[PDB]
Amino acid sequence: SMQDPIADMLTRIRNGQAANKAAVTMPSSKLKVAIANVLKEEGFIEDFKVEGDTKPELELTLKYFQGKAVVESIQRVSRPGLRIYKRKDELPKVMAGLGIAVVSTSKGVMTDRAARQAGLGGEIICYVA
Amino acid sequence: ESFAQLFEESLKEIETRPGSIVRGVVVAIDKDVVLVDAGLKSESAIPAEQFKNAQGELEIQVGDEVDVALDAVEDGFGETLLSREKAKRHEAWITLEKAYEDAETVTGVINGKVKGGFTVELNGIRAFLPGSLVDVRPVRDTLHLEGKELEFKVIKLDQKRNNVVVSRRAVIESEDPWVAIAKRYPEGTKLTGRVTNLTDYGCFVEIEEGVEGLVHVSEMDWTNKNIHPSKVVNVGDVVEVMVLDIDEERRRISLGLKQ
Amino acid sequence: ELQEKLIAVNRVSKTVKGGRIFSFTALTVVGDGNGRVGFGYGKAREVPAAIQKAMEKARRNMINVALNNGTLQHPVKGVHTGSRVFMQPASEGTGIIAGGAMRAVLEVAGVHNVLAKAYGSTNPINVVRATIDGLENMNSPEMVAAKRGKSVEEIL
Amino acid sequence: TVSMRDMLKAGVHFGHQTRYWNPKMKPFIFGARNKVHIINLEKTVPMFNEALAELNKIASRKGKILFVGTKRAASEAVKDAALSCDQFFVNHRWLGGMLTNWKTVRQSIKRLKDLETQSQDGTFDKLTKKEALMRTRELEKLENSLGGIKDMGGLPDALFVIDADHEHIAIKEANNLGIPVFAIVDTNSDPDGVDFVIPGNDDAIRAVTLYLGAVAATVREGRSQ
Amino acid sequence: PEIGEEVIEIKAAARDPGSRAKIAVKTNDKRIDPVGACVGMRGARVQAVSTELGGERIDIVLWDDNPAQFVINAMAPADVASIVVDEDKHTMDIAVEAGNLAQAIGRNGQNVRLASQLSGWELNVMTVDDLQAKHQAEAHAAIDTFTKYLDIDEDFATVLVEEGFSTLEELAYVPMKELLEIEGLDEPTVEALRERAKNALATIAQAQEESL
RNA sequence: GUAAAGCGCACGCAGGCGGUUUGUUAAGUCAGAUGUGAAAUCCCCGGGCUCAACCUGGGAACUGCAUCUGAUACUGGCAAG
RNA sequence: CGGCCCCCUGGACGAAGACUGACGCUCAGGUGCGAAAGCGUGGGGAGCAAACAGGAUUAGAUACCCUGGUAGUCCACGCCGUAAACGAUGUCGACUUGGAGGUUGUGCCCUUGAGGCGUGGCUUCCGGAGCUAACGCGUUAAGUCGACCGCCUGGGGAGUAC
Repeated sequence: SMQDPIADMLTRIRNGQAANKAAVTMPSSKLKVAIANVLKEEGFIEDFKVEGDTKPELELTLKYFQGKAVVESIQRVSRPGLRIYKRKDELPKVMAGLGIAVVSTSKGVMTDRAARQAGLGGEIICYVA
Repeated sequence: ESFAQLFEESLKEIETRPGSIVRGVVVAIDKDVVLVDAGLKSESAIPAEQFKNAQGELEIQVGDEVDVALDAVEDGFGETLLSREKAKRHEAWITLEKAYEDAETVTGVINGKVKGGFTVELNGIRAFLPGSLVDVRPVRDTLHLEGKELEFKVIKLDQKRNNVVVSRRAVIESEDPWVAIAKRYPEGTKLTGRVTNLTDYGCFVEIEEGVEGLVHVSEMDWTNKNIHPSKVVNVGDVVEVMVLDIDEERRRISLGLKQ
Repeated sequence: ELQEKLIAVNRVSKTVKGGRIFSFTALTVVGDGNGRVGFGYGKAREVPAAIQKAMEKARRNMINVALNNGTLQHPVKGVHTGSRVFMQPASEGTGIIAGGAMRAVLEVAGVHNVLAKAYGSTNPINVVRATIDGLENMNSPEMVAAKRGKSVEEIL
Repeated sequence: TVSMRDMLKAGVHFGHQTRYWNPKMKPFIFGARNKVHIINLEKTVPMFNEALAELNKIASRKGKILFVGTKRAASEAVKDAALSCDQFFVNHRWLGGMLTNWKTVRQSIKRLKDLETQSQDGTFDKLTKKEALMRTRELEKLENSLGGIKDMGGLPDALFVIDADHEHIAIKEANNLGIPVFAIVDTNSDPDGVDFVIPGNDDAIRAVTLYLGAVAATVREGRSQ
Repeated sequence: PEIGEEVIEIKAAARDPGSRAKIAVKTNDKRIDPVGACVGMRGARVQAVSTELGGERIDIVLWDDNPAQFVINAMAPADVASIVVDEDKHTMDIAVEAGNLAQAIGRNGQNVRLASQLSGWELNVMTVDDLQAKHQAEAHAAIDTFTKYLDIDEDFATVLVEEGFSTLEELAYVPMKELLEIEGLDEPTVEALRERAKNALATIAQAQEESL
């Protein structure tokens, strides 16, 4: 059964990048939306677009720089089987700071740097590079 | 723009599948291959033997136009099925024209009954007939000057199997294959059938309304085993064959050619 | 200007009607002390000829690597067939902490400071290939900025 | 430079069947007509123009062009095109490693040249018959193989090709060496190795001729420049 | 032997046998390195030519692309920074610093001729400051010529020539939309002022008629 | 899959995991504080034995536990969809 | 699991709608089904055939071959609980280029004809990216991921002893 929506998102994105798909669509969720927004802010994607009322569909638009994809790597870290929660000091650095780590915090979902700046940790969703 | 889309549907509108629209201009001749271009993906490897008329020499130079045939695409590279078959549609139209006035008038010269019925030839092709049609009455053209010139007056046609019998004389006078498969049966009714593919044990001449014949390898000639059918007859040619044997059950009519 | 290191040389056999024909394989690697690196794997009946071939092959099909000053830009993994390799940027003075063929390629590359372990197979040929792969895929800050449509200070 | 109507007339828009296509060509395909792929001329034209411009630029800097077609239908035409702009060509079977293994083939060229000289300039006749027949045969072989590229000297600076799938060896060689590739690529073909792809009917003769003629004209222009 | 087997593109050889022999060479980008092959192991082959016909200062330059890169390469072995251009006789105006000019110029009658044939034409070794000195000696002159072009009032002409790049000498063939951004552009009049300059050119041709 | 290693196949309790929206809670989670976490040991900056080991001042650390005050994105609970 | 018929009976798929409203996935123990051989009791017994007997072959022939031939194979009700019980590939879900078929639905289309254009289910082969020690797998993954379980830790001794 479908158990982890976010991870499914990330896999879809990965597969689109692999296959040189322009855009990747999937059912929408708020957490998914926020993640997409974070990615866009962090520039791994061009734009995201949710559409629909009863069952809305998130549609991300993937990014390709000099042929190859932008999202070099994208992994979940927290997962239903095994959750990961980090305190602000302990927060990670993806690719020695070049990549990002999406982290959900009390004040919303943000990149690891942003969280560090804020002064708070939380659940580590995914690494992106 | 939609320029191109409109053109695509235009060019759809100005071509059809069969060999109907005389469009291919002969753009290279060499012996033994003619080639055309009828607005298809590729040029046709035409034989010279589709295009010599009734005495054995060529008739069309560069720029000349005959339609070919279609509905089969790319055996690996190329485009067509041959154009004389197109001529068969014109012959069918001429034969149908009879219906209008109940009399199609051509020359028809029938010397001898291949399969009971005299063979009647229209300009290039020669078709085979059922017995009665050669003569309106018991006149029997065997006493007429050999290969005589009258006309063809249609007595009988099979309407799915191209067997057409016509009346040479007497100007004044004017599932489906397998249930009743007893027409060409009795022992030895000879037929005019185009061969389709030679499978190195066979030739597969099969013309008479969705049947299959095999003149396989043993007769074919008067040598038995060293023969290799491709050397000895043809590809795609109408020949002498007769039944010799019918299964109506396991649909194996085993024709012959040594006759 | 280019420096060249023959990593390994190995005798390989071919059985024939008479007996065993022996030959020699030479695995070399060359580099200019900067980003640029290239390995070559030559073969000949005699050793010196085989190493000569290895040098020739290495000299062509070289590959560039984006070095932050003496070390790498971030931890990087690279694999090839059995040899799976981890290598990690390190502070000036630490030197090349790496084993075997891997070491050699790093030195010619002109990296001076790395912490580096070869997991899995340590078959010199495969492991050097894996190293090269890890070095190639490694991208720089400017490169990622360009990829992502940002400035370097935005990425830090 | 080359108009769309002319290309349509030639039969560029036609492309291979629908069981023989390549999904990397899906962008370049427009539709499928009578179970035959149609190439999108709208997308073909601009890129063809581009490719022409690049070829011209190459010519301007005194670049060496190699014209490859071994389809044996358009071998004559590719040779003619090469000669019109006095460039080089391979109209018969491409020798495996002609470019990568140039140095060996360079000897081959030299032997051919020597044989030609013997034939023509020496005027020495008086050769043992069988030996003379053998030398003649060798000459014919080498002319067939390396006739166009004999005056080439070194390695071309660009590579025009009539079919990618058919000449993939040449393409691969060009990629290994890094020579720019200008390929006519039908729907069945693989355009990944190609730098300046050209979606067009490699098979049809008139289309091939058209492709060649425009290429030759732009080479001549660049030379004039 | 690479050069012999068409691997080292060698165009011209602007060298002065008996003194210095600097020459640039190009190559098909394929990990060849032209100068490197010409030099060898610690100038192995370089020493051969060095003591070949006689003690010569042979030099090799890594040809980049076109003639623009040939200019700097012709100034080697030294330190070029910039250069000017023109039409038929572009006259590569070498732009270096006094400190580096000592080696760049080397000898009054030696590197000034050896590097002159390098591009095939001729070079004019100058100084960084010299460039600027001559650079300004050009801005004032499309203005420094008694202003024989458009002409209207002078108080507006000063404010117009302040923002005006390369004065107005034949500037109508340039962008005729960036001067409208200037504070003060109602009906096409400045676009007309440039037309006046064009008329001034015709007037100059009429002056040629007055003299021819 | 072939190197050791997918139960012969199913159903299914306990257990593990759980679509989507809103509200609420605040258990998990995070932040801050307080209490404690003996001294010695380890580490940092110092000092004293001629140096060192050794001795030694101050810090940091002791990743934890308990409480109180917040945060509520996520996980959980409860209520409605 | 294979001749037809009838009776009782489980599942699958498609077509539209209508409803319920997360009721789901996986599963240690547990429970059930589980080829062939084998066991028990009672029936049956044509053919075949472990065992057995004779004839050959052979150095020997407790085999292969030949002639016979009993358990068994067949039925009923119990037990046994294992097989290279194999796709040597756990189950469920999602995503990622293609081609050629088979089978079984179903929508439209002049079925003008065996057809034309789609859209579902199951299924055979080839092959791309990717993966793989390679062989190969390749939208039915051995690719990219998530949930749960089972299992492995050098060869023998041993899947044996207690």
